[PDB]
Order: sequence, then C-alpha cells, then structure tokens
Amino acid sequence: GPIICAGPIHSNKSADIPHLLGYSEKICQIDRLIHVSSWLRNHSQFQGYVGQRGGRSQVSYYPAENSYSRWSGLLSPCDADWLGMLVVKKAKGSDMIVPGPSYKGKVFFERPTFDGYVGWGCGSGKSRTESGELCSSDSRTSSGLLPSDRVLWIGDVACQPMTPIPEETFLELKSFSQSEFPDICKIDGIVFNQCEGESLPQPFDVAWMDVGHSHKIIMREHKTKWVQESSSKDFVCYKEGTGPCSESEEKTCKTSGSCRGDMQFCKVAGCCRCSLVHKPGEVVVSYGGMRVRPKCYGFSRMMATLEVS
Amino acid sequence: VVMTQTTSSLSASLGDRVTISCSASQGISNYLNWYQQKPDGTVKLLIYYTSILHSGVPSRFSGSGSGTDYSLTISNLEPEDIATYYCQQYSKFPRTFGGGTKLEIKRTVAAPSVFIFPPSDEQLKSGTASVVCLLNNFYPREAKVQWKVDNALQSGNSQESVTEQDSKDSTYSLSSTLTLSKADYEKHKVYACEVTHQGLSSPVTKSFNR
Amino acid sequence: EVKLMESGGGLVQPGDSLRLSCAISGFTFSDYYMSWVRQPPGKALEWLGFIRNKAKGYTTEYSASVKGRFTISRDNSQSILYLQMNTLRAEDSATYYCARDYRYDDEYYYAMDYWGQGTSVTVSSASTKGPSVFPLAPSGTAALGCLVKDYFPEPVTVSWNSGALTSGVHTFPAVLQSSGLYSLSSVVTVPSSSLGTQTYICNVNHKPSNTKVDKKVEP
Repeated sequence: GPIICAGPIHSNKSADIPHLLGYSEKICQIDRLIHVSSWLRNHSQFQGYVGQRGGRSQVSYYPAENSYSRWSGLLSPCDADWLGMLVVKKAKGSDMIVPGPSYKGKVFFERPTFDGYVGWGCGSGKSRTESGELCSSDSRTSSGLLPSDRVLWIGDVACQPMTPIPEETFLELKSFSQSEFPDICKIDGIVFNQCEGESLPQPFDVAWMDVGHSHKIIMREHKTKWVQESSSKDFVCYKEGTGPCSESEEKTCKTSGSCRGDMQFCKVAGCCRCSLVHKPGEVVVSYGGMRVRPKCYGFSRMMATLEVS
Repeated sequence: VVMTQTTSSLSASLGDRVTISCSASQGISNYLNWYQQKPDGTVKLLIYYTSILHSGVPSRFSGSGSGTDYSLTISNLEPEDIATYYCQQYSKFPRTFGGGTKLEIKRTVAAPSVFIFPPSDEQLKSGTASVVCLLNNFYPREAKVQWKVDNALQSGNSQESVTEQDSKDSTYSLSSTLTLSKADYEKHKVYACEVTHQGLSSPVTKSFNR
Repeated sequence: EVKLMESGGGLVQPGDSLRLSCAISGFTFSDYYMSWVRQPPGKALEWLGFIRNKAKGYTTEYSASVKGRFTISRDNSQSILYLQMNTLRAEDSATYYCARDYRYDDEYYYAMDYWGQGTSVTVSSASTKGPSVFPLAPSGTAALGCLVKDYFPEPVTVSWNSGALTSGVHTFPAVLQSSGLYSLSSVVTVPSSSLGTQTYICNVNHKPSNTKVDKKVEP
C-alpha cells in the first residue's frame, strides 16, 4: 500500500490531469497511477485514467514475486519518468516483446530495453492479447476508468537519483560486461559484441544498471549494498487525508523547519507534516573493481541473441 | 563537449585576487581540471575535480564551480603565476580543454613610439618590397595599425606581431609588416602607417616618400 | 621525481609517418595510464588518446581526431611511450606532449598530473629554406633592425652584437605568410648619438637549414 494518497476513485474518464510542480504533488500523482494514465493519453489513443481504487501499489509485475515493489518507496521506470529522471519510450514495431508475461487484458505494460526503457499502450476500450502483440477489444475496459491490474511492470527494477559518471568509467565498465558475457552478440538490437553469425533472439534473465550512458551494464557476478541518505528527496509532505502540500508549502516546510514530521525528518530537518519514504535507501553497485550509484538497477528479461561457432 | 574560457587575456596587479572562469557547453558534473602553461611551454596540473589541489601547488590557488560554470582563483597574484590557464573536462569521451586565459600585468597607460622602415635595396633587387612599422613599449596591448599607400587603407597585405609583455616595464611592442611587389611598390609615392592607441590623443602617423 | 621527456619531432611531408616517444623517470611505469596531447600553434591543448596500465591490460582509446592513423603503445622493458603517426597531414602539425594521468576510480578523479616538455612536429609540403636578412636602417633615441624573411621550419634565433647588445632589443614572433614561409623582425632602440660611432650587427642563425648570417645595419 501507498506512499501518500490512497487509490483514486475517479469521477469521469474524460477529465484531464494537471501538471503540478510540487515534489509531493507528483509523488501523490504517482501513487494514484496518474503518470501511467497520462502516458497512455499522450501516446496510445487512451481515454481516462488507470489504477482505479487499487492505485500504484496494486499494479501487476512480470516476475510473480517482485521484491522491490514490496517497498513502496522504490521508483519504477514509470515513476522515474514522472520525475524527469528518464524516458519510458513508445514501443516501435521493432521493439521485442519478451515472452513470459501475462499480457491478456493489460492496457499498459513496460520493460527496460538495453538502450532505454520501453512501455506498451492500448487505445479506448482495448486491452492486450495473451501474446502481447495486439490489443483486441475488451468491453470490460469501456468505462475508461480501469483498475491497476490492467497495468504491467516487467522486471524487478529500482530507479534513484544518479550521481553521473565520466564516460571513461563507462567504457571501462562496458568492456568488463562484454568480458563476463562473451557469447552474447546483440541485445534488444543494440550491438553488444561484434559477431559473424548470430543466433535466434532468445529470452534473457539478467542483472543490470543504468549508469546513464549509451546503454545499461549487464552483470553476472556483482555486489549490491544499500545506504540511507535522509535527503530532501527522501521526505514527503502532506496534510493527512487532504493530500500532499502544494509546491510552495513544500519548499517552505523543508527549508524553514517550521512544519511537522517524524523523528527521522526532525533529526535532519527540524520541525503540513513530512516523513521518511519507505525504501531501503539508495543502492550502490560494486562491479569489477568499481562502485557506482546507478540511475536504475534491476533484474529484467531482455532479448539477447547468441554466437554461432 | 565544448569549453569556453570567457576572456582570452586577463589583466591584473600583483598581490590581488584573480578569477579565471570556465563555462561548458553542457553540465559536466564537476569533472573539471585546471592546468597552467608557462611560456617556456611547460605544463602543470593545478586543480583536479573542480577544487582538489594537485600535489605541490601553492594554497593561493583554488577552483570551484558546478554544472556548467567553474572558476579558478589565485588569492595573491604572485609573479610566478603569470601564465596561461587551461581548463579541461572529463565527463564526455573526447577530453576537451578550454581555450586558455593568459594573465597580463596592469601598468599605467603608455603610448607607443612609432617608427617606420622603407624596404631595403637588397630586398628590392630581389622582387619584393617590405614596409615595416614598429610600435615601441606601449601599454595596454590593444592597438590598431593602419597602412595607407597614397591615402588608401591597404588591407589583405599586412601582418602584425606583438611581443609578450615585458618583464622590465610591462609594455608591449608591435611590428606590422607590409609586403608588396617591387612593381606595386614603385607604383606609389606616399607610404604611411597609422597608429591609434589609448595613450595617443589623436592618430599618430609616421610616413616616408619613396 | 616524475619526469617525462618527449622526443622525435621534426618536419615531415604529408603522408609521411613519424614516431614520437616519451621517456619515463621516477615512477613505476606499468601502473599508470598515459595520454598524448597536442597543441596546434596558436591553439589550445587537444587531447588525442591514451594507453591504460598493466592492470587494465594495456588497452588504448583514441580521440576521433586521429583514430586509425595514430597508435599509442608502451614498451615496459624500456620505459618508453610511443605515438605512431601514420598518414600525417598538414593539420597534424603541432607540438606533442605526453602526460601520465592519475586515476582514482573510487571517486572518479581522473587527471593528467605530470607532463613532458613537448616535442614539436611540423607536417608541411615545403622544403627547408633559409632566411634572407635585410636591414632596417635608422632615421632622441633611434630604432633599427633586421628583417628575417622567407624561411621554413620555424626556429630562428636572432641576437645583437653577438650577445653584448641585449637591452632594448625586441625580436618579434614570426608570422606565417600566405607564401607558406615565415618572416620576422628583430629591432632595437639605441641612443641616436652613437648612430655611426657604434657598429650594430644582428646575427641571425636558422638551425634547420644550417644558415647563419650577420648583417651590418647602418644609417
């Protein structure tokens, strides 16, 4: 269950959603699955919202067990999109839909691709086939106001603010990744090694991080460990049951230390009330000698092709 | 990534604080270094990662900044610090340097001492005629030389050169060299060099008749 | 004492190849990455590429500017870094530094912390030519000089009265003409009350052409 706002019980599918400037205003909008909704509006001929009553906490995730969504405060690729940290791309005809996930009835599903993040949307009164390749009409969606089970998030992903690295570091990580995965030739169509003869696209369960360069760093053996920062992004402001504080109220509550909050908030910021968001903190990869605070980190399924020797 | 050092040269007086400013075509997330080149050609590391002082660099040096804007600050310009200062980034692949910022000493305005020289006979016996204007011990370096053959500003056929500011008097000296054929040299009568400078109340002109 | 000394520059023709090398003193060579950096004349430091250390198994990286023509390589036995410049071209001419860079992966502190002295490379199609020196005859105090004209490879030294006359001389930076050869002045202010009591000879020598000339300058 959520971080700010309980699941939304929306009035009409034809109402539009405002662009808010507050941090907690957006964190709430993410709780009410408003962001996935806008995406579908902006992109797929969708009418209305998604996440009815259930909200963001009630979305379906590909691996049936899914550790990171158990912590309400880890950001998904869509949640990280809604705060500008990345872009969930519109699917291209070429973008490969991994098999495994239960696409039947889904109006939006998303997965990380090797060079970015790709999500899939459906139009009015439609939902995804069981293959994922087609939206056949589902009259159980014609209300336009769909529950959170119509939203699918593939992979066990976390997204966090990233201290960005010199490309020199990235080339050196990129190289090591090829050395642990010598056999893979192309991932999601992006050249990973250079190959003569390449196999058929196969399914691929993999660890990776987004370090913010040309593509992710897939890792076989590595070490992850979490540290809590108590930062300004780690605290949310609200009036209980009335929603989140406005942008002005928020900027003030955190800088003039004159609002309320929990012990962890007061310990660092002094004392609308703002408290610590439930997450283990921020993850720090340790891979092939180096330490990196990545943008996103996760265990997804992508489409890799292999070497024919 | 494209770095820009805002000022090519930068005047100062010994002892006071100086700031060289580095600006980046995009945010380089603090991956910025500072090097100092002296006229002998030698190069040294000063600051790495925006503010970390390289070994054996004196404490009057410090750099700071963020995002796209970064600055180097000497707190007491000392005569050894007179050098060109280069910044360089390492967020993106081609490590790129700034354009530098050379440090000049401020002194009282000095006016040039203009001389002119007519082409020598050896040179004329050989097919080229060179008129040469000299500006001597002037300050500041900015100055403008005009060549006028029979009152016609000639442009496209002169070349200038400035010394480095003198150790002795902190002045500059300039030489403009007007390169002609002996044909086109013999085709005119009055040769004049025009010099506009801050220490000159009015454009001094020295001239000769062929 | 970390020392680097570049060597091997000169004047070569376009298309030519030329190998530069960098000699190492005072530090465990195999530990450090090493970069080559060139500085075109009247330009800013360009970075060209580097060669990693033994730990990252002597891998190299090259700026786009010269990829596929240049080649960095080390010789751990001799403590020498090499820059191999194939298919040279007029734009390549500059002075070339090598520099050891310091790397702190844990914080991403990467910086070129010790530099050579530079070795100068000039890539041109023109053959060496020595300078012509014409005098700059006089008329308080008087000015007089030499004009060194039309000479290729750049280094030209000019001294006055064999080093006795030093105060008040100015030797100006050479300037490249549209001809492709250089030219420069060297001039001096002298008491006008000696113009003819005292001989002024400017002695100019230009090493690349083995040309040495002293010219007497008189009123």
